[PDB]
Amino acid sequence: DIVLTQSPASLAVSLGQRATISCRASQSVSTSYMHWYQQKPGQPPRLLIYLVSNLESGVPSRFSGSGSGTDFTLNIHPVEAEDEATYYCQHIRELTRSEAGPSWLEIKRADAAPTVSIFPPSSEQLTSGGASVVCFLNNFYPKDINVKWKIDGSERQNGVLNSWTDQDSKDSTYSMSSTLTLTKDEYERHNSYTCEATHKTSTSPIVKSFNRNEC
Amino acid sequence: SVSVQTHGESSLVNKTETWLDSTKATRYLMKTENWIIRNPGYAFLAAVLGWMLGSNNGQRVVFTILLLLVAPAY
Amino acid sequence: SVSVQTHGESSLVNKTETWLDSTKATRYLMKTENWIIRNPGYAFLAAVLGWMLGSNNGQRVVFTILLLLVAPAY
Amino acid sequence: QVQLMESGPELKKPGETVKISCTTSGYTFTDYAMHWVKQAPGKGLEWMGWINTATGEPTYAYDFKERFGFSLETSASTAFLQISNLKIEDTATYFCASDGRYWYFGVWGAGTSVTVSSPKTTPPSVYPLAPVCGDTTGSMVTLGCLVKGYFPEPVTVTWNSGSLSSGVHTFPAVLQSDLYTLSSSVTVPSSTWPSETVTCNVAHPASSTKVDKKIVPR
Amino acid sequence: FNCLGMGNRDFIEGASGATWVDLVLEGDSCLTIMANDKPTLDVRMINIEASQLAEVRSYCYHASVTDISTVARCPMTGEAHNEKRADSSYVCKQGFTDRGWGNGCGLFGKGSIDTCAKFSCTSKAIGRTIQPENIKYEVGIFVHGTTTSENHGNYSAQVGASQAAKFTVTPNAPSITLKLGDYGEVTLDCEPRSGLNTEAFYVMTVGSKSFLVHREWFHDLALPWTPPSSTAWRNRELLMEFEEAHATKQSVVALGSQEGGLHQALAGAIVVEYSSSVKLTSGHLKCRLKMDKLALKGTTYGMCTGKFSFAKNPADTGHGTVVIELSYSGSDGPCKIPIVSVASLNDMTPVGRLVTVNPFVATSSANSKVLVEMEPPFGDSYIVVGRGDKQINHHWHKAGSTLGKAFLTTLKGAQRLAALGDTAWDFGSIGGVFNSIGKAVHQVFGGAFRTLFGGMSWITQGLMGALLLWMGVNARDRSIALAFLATGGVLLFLATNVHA
Amino acid sequence: SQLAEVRSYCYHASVTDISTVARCPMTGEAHNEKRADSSYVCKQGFTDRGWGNGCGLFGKGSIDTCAKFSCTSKAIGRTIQPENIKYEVGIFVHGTTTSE
Repeated sequence: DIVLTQSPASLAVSLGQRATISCRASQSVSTSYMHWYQQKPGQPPRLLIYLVSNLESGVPSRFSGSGSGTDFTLNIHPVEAEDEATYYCQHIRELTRSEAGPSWLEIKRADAAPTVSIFPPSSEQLTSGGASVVCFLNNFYPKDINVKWKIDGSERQNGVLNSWTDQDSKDSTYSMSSTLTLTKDEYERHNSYTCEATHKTSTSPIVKSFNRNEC
Repeated sequence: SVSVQTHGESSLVNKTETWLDSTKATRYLMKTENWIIRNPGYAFLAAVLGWMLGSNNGQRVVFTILLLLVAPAY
Repeated sequence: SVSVQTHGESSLVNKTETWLDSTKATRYLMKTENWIIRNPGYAFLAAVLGWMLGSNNGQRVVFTILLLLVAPAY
Repeated sequence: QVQLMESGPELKKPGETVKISCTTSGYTFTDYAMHWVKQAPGKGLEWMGWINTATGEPTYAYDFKERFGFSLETSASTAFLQISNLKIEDTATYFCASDGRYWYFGVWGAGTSVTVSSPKTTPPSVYPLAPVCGDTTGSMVTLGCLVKGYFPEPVTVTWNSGSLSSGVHTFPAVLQSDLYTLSSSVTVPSSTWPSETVTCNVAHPASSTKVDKKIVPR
Repeated sequence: FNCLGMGNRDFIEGASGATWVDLVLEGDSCLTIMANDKPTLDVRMINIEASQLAEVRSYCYHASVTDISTVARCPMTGEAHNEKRADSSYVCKQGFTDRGWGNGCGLFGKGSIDTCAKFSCTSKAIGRTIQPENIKYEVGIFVHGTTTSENHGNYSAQVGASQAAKFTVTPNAPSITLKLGDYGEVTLDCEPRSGLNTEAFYVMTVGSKSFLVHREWFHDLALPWTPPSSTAWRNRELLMEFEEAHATKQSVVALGSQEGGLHQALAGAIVVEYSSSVKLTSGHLKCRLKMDKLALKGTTYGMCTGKFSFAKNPADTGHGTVVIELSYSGSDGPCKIPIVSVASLNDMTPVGRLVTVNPFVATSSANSKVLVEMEPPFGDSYIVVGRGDKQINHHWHKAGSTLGKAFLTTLKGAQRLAALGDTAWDFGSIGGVFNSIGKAVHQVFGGAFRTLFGGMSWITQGLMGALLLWMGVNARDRSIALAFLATGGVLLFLATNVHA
Repeated sequence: SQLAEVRSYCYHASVTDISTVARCPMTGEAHNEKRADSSYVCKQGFTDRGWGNGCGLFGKGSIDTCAKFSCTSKAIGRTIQPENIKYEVGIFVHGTTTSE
């Protein structure tokens, strides 16, 4: 009966700056009965705030928040690299118990342009009958990015496999790998292969191109 | 407090539908009946006190029916 | 309703400061005293009924002091 | 210490049944209910329900009813999540919790990732990827390794037995005909290739295939 | 966990004769056991814990009116039906609108209307039901050894000395055996299920806080309530009202938040907090203390050969005993601390008894603080620490002489009889015969009589008792006490017990 | 027409800034600095003391518990002036009329 949503869904902020999450609960006067969960992708979360005023055991004192009824908040003044995770929340009073559309912490840094490398399919894959043209976009920030596979100057959205990581542990940037899969006969009937990468850093798409007739 | 000592009843002019009218009949009885059902063991010995004293018959019930109404909410 | 039929008293274990304790002594008396001050003219003829019947002296007050407590909030 | 362990990653097919186990420690089992929470493939956490443990009573969230179940074993402190008529949309990670009632819980379960798909266990296609002239930018030659069509997860993709992790980015894999395709790119300076050996080592113990492919110049 | 500085500290006089004893304890009160060969013990409840609580139902105290809809009809049409009666979310009620030829109808004097308003709950309370096995009890137990002002009020410090212990008794494991180390082991057999009555009441949550309410009164609450699962409620028309009907206009108005009325409905309710596990303040539990393996070591010691000092100045515990803390500057330790409680200085015969038996120096380190408590006799006494000319003494006087103390046992004994029900005779420990039949006579007297008319509130049973005292005035020979039976005691007592 | 404001009533309140200044037994009254402002609701009291908590004496204590008062909701009354009272009195005479 109650709808929950957490905002901003993605927040890029440097460590040490306060992050106050604007939130709400649809079914009103929950009393407090609101929580906070931090979850890195591929892990279970961890309860941050209960009673809305109080931490669990393991969670350090940097986590806080306040609210009642509809609106609630998660206020972390000293955000940290250890705080990087997907923030979740969940409600009580009525049933069934449900969560909100989550919010990501992102540690802020300088906007980085991707390193784009487009590799022709191996001679081993051609002999296998297929051809997968891969395009690696490394160390770009922020996560907003786009890949476009231009074959002989024409964009093809078929066979496009986009594998990108999350925010890195070391440099805290994003890395993306795009893959254009074709058959060898379809690979040998098309000449120019390029993946243009547009990003908030570069006002123009980064164009890395190769032709089968070229080398 | 606000729970007791209600405005009811105005009893000045007032031919109309008041704030609470039909629920005014459920004020005492039902809450006192929920009390005597709460405490049935009292109700057994309650009416006994009426037949104890005075030997005047019909007014012995005047004790009970009045006294059984005293105990709820004092 | 929530106004009457209070939880009080638990009376199970409970040596502590409850939700309302010191105000429990002001529940009935003060509200019934505010009623008899509200209706003094009744209180004059109220205690008269005790001296009317039974001629048994001291138990005639048992009528009054009990009956004067009946009229407030029925 | 209170730590909730579950059955690990499970490989399933549509139409089968599964019982997902949650083993609890550090407390008496019947004393805490088990909150079950599903994590949707879109990384939404969808709450499945809580089982009254005493008394062994499951309480479903209405969307999860009648094809799912909550069962228990008291002595060894193992809570069970039973699922009937498996569906591909149920591929997800599942969780259990130690009940603190109306404030939820203080401890999260280890998690169970169920995979409902209809593939054959397959070794990956591991392709050394030769960079072209346009692939060499800023004194560095980027090299890459295509890992194509492997089931099941995971695969360990290293470079020269993991000796050079410098520019190595191992990217996730998604579903193609219930097979997984990922690519890994090592970033080394142009003086190191093809002067120094660079070989992507793809270890897929699920298919028992450790593949070594060195990129050669064109 | 210990009896140090607790609000209510009661003692236990060992008669020996048995190594087992059946005692009842409480969260606020701390029992203190003193026996031969057995050191001084502290037994108290930390709090009452409960693990799993089922959801019985909920109550919506605060509501709001949404989407007022009234379908007007002509007189003689009988019932009026609004299409909103299909959904249970809409609150519908019959009614009428007096009609002329001016408004909507061609007839006079009567009408029919169906007034529907969608129900919206702004705020709702939630209740809880307690399972017997889920109830836990954290019982602090402590034995008095060498202590300071720090370690004695400290738990983990006395755990290193094994002089304090905590544990959780449940119906699944009512018996727990814990070792005190150098002083031996004690066995505690409790009755977790029967300490309280698990099904006698519920736990009601009003707002953020939760509170205790009787479960028979819980269902008797008059206010819109809620089934466990989700949707359809009952008596939700009580928080809303109606008005006169002018043409199609009738205004359904909602009552305000009843949270205050719920707090008004709470009087004798105990404030209870919670985090993972609910912690109840006032405890009731029946435990069995087995001292068989608890004993006294160090029978071969001797007295300390050197000067003493006061680490803190003496004072009165208010419970009838006097505690002191001593910093022993002598290096001859470990040694048994010489000390006594005497009438006069010229009389070396000890009179007052040591609360903490066998004072002992922990280590040879000089200036080591030691906190030892003693019970002096009534009247002028002296606290003498040490023997020979290096003793340092203190004068004490206690006005609590057994005359008043006999009533402190008597009056509080009847107070121990009240509010503890039939378990009140568990202070008759190592009982039988008298103590057994004393509870047995009160058993059925507790299962009848006072519990039959029970539920009386304050002056209700108190005022009629004064009228029942008049029943003792009018009577006959051999019939005197018959009308006087329940009057004196068990009735006016508890009325005098709680004033206020 | 015109209604003067007699007074108001706060039915709904909330507790803010709970402050309790603890003191030793035999010290008599306890005084918290919040008794200066009328916004803070202060009350006397005591805390039974041992040697374990805060004091070197037993059985008694003194504390001053202050909490800032915050009114969530309040009712308001109004007093009626005699001249301000108006009466709209419909008067009608029956001539030729219709249902309209």
